[PDB]
Amino acid sequence: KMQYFLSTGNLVSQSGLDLQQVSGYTVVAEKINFYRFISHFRMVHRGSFFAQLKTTT
DNA sequence: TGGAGTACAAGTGTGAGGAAAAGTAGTTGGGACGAAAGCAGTTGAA
Repeated sequence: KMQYFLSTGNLVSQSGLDLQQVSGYTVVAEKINFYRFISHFRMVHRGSFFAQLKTTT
């Protein structure tokens, strides 16, 4: 079940964590060059809830 | 100066033992990209 989280990114939880989305939690570490690869690890994301908003604040 | 009993061995049927590497007997491990807008016929009660 932990592999299913890491294979899809879908968060199945009977509680619901304190988080506001249920998907996209894991990405593919690409190796097309090293700059692509090292910058997956310095990358941070605001949340997928904010990708659907029309406000640019 | 003949017979009555008799242990030592030559000699004859019954089954019972011996073994192994093939198979099979019960437990445990393990298999399984969507929280969009002004708007309209029906439809709320006045």
